[PDB]
Amino acid sequence: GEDGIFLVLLGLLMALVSWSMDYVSAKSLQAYKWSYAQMQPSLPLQFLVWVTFPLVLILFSALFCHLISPQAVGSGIPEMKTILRGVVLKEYLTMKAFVAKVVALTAGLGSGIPVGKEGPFVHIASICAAVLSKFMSVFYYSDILTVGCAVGVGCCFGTPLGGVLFSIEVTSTYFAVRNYWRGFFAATFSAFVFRVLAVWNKDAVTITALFRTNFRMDFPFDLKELPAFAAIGICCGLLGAVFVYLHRQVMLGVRKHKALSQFLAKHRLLYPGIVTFVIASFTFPPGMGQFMAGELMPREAISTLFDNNTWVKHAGDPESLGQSAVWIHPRVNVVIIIFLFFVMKFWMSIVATTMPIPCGGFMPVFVLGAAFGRLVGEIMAMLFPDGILFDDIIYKILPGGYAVIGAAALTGAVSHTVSTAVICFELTGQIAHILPMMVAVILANMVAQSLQPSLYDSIIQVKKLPYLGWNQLSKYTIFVEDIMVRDVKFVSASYTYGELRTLLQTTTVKTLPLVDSKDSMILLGSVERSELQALLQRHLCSCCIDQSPFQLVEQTTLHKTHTLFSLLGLHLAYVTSMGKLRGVLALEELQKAIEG
Amino acid sequence: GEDGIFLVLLGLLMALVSWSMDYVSAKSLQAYKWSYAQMQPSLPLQFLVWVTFPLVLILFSALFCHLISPQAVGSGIPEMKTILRGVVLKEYLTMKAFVAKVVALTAGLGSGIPVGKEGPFVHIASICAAVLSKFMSVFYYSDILTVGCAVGVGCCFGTPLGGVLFSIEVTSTYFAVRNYWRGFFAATFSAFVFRVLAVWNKDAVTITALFRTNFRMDFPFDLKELPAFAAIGICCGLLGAVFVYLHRQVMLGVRKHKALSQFLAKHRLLYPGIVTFVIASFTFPPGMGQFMAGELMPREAISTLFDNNTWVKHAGDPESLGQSAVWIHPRVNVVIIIFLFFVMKFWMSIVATTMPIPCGGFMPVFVLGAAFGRLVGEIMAMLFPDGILFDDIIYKILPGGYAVIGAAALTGAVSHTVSTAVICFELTGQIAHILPMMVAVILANMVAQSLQPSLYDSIIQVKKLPYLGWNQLSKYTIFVEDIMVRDVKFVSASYTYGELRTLLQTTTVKTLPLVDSKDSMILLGSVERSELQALLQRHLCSCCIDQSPFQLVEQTTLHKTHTLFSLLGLHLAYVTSMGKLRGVLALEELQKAIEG
Repeated sequence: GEDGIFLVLLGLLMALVSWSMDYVSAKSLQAYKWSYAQMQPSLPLQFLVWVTFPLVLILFSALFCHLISPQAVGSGIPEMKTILRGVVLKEYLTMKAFVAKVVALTAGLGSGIPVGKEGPFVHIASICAAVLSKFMSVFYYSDILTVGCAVGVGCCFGTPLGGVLFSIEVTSTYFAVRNYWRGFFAATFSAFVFRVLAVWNKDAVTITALFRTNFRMDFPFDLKELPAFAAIGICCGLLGAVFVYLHRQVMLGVRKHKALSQFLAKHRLLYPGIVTFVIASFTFPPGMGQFMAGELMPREAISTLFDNNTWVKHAGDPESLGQSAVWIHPRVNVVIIIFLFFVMKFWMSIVATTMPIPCGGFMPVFVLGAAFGRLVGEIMAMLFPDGILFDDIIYKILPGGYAVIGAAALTGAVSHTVSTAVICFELTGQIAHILPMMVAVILANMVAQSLQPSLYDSIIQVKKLPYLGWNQLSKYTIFVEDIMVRDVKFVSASYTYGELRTLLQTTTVKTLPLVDSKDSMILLGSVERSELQALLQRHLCSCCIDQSPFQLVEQTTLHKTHTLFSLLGLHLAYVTSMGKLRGVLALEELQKAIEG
Repeated sequence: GEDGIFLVLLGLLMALVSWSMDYVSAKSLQAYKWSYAQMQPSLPLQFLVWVTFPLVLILFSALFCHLISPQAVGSGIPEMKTILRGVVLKEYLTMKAFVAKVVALTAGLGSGIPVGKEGPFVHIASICAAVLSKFMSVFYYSDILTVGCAVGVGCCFGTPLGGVLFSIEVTSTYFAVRNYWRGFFAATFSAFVFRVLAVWNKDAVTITALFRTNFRMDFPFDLKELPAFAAIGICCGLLGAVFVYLHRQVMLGVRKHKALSQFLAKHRLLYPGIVTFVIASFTFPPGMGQFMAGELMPREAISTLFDNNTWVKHAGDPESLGQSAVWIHPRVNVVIIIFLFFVMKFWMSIVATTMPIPCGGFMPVFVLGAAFGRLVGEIMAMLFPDGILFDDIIYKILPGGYAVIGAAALTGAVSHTVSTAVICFELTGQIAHILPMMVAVILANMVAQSLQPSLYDSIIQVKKLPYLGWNQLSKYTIFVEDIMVRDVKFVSASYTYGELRTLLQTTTVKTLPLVDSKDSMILLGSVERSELQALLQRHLCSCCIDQSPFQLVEQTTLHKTHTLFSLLGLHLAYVTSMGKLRGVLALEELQKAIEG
């Protein structure tokens, strides 16, 4: 209701901020291409500007990463999926950090270097959600965490139901549908605002999602090349494994050597920019875009890449098409230019996400999948150059569907989900090839499930955050008798002023275990420290007893122990026998155990 | 993996059965229209056949409802959502019943009378799921229930993600995403099989969902009639309330009078058919389709209803269009013919679902919403007959989007969900007007949430099944001390043969509470009866002790009590103090309490 109005103000602010970032991004970027062209074409000096623009943007981004952000380097979703798995970091929910990240993401988004977008944007959206939740509704915790994740991604791209499905469908175990309904309303009106502000101010036409891909939708598929999609299962799954292996091969390479650590404490800013420099050394278009078309910044790159005609036959014409004119070298076959383009993007994208940046994990993967798709579509167009006939309708084949299905497939492979296909077609604007793209997506997903772990789980693995569960453990003999902590704090009401002051001076935690007597040992409840503080001071100048909801039977199986703490989403365990409290089991202590 | 292969065999069988039912349905239906036409047009005798065909189909359906089905009358989803809420009915999971329902549903689907499809089909799909789960995987319970619901609806219409979202998003509280992944793979390959079998055998073209609705997708909306959608919020919500009130007005009318009860035991078959007769008395086309076009069986009715041109201007032509030629009376304005058509469908649809039939709750609602949509689209076309201009593109307006958004809206209003819009556009084949249809859907959903309860919740309310929870109860003083049952069964190991035989002869339940001694009263575990039976007989001719997972603190708040039994999905409670077992709280006993 009016918590929906709370949420709609949230989406209103985020859409104003997104309009700001891509507005200034597009203006700066076209100003780059504008001044770059319009000074003069001299191959030493255009080389000079071709070096000096990415490095100055990376200097702004890396300075803002270093100096202003004390902890927000390498930000994204896996820390907050660790937060909803339990590890709360309220200091990492600092208001000062939000503005400290986002414009650097603008530097990342306004850059022609491949960055992600969504991940840390989801993170700061949930940050802003939590802070305005502190500010509004005075003007339930992991509920707010989960809804913040949902509102963040569905409010990112105006794609509501893929946002909320991507928030729930992996980054949880169970989920309450009330919050589904709430955050879905938030995501839908937030989706609404993103396009209409583009119409009240400076205009897109009416209602593209972003990418109207005008296909014929008349005899679309057909049913003869579908087993070729089987290849786009298996091969894609093949390549999918390679990223995680090499990501591990670089994350260890992040932290293997003491030399660069010493030099990082000595001088941190130099290393990213220079290797930015050297990948810029492979980007200059009359230098190297003669064979790759590297002067394709990714948004218009994928828009020209979803061109619904065969480029081998349009290699037959010198026609000024749209931006796809960049896809012609006059001597080299374009399968080769796509081949080298993708492989250089392969080793460029991992180094791009390597350096210390808040990185979303989706768009360069989308470009790479779409690249592989139009690759195989153009070569199957080469394999059957004819295409087909039918009854007063000559229908020859077309490669655009291959591009959009691969751009679904590979990010499904990275992300271990199904929501990539929904956001894929929800941004595509047509949903023709939906069942073949879903089958190939699930083929690659189960190959990935077979071979390699998740992206973000490997990320928190290298960052070493303790899982936060672990499941499917059939122990021979494992019992929590060697495990429980026998440290118990205790307060009595018949303790008077001095005893209760001593208990204040000995204890630190927010709420406290109550038993009757330490000899009886039986757990009774939990009490706030500060209420006792209140009673002492404001009597010197209403005794309510709340109940303990849980108890650990001391031979609980490790499957069910994991399951109980998972589905409660709770921290601690008071372990009794016969009611008499015997031990304390902590969440992190269970993780340190269940490491094996 | 291979449980996916288990599931893919499930979807394979269901798609063969669906092809069978709509194949024979379409052949019988066109054979009806064929012989009906081709005998002769004499207005007494075509009246004779116009009576005698629906009544003979209803005789087959009602005889199969009465004689063969002992319990499957009035079947659907709310009994199985009551099952996953707890009320297990294994006898209602009888194999003999599955074939006992489905062909009658064929009689329902092959009928020109409005029936639903999905509900009891989901029910029998989960029936077949459970029985083959008994048969396969020798060749975890509510997991199988939930996945059976998901596989059933996503395997119904080839619309996987709307199926699994409609299975989870209301008909649960929490849900495990592993089963999401499993059933989603099942639903997607099941979706795949439904269309390709139509291509290996007798053909649709390639890959319609069902309904390719060829819109221009070029300046689609625009942004001027969108506040008219506000009306399609509020008015739709208005009408939404009316169904539940009148549904209650007829379900009480189902069971208010002893006269028809006596006559039902006397002779049950006569009543439905005759009122079928009298609604047939309003259907005969040169009788009454002169003003309504009642000779529109619903599938082709909605296909002709999504015609992308203005029928008021095409009231200007005598053109042989497609089936929309039926939309012309030569003297009466077509807004009037749509007006009377809808209102007669209003009082026809409730009587259609009234009589004792396994009824899905979606398609006649879809027709009615689509009717109201093309109504308001044609009258706004009448309000602005001009439509608009733009830069070398004359774009006049079109009513088809209004039809598809209302066919989303009203079934969202009935079903209290958001999944109606996904299955709406997933069968529509284009997703142009997606954000306006989602906003209007959520507008009507919150109006419905404000005013009237759910459909199926009102259904089980009238059928009086005990909820199975109830939430948001802030008690003054309610405590389970007046509540717990002090009947305890007990077995000891040091009981020998005669004592354990007496315990067999006194007890009946599947597993049993173990304490140490009845004087100690402390609950220890639970033991199978039959294992004791085994020990007695196969020693006459390995003692393992399993643990009790739960204990009820005797002052537990009613919110949290409801919450604990809800999220466990479990039946009983052993209520102890100091470990010593004191009482037993049952699920149905809690429901009998929480009635207030």
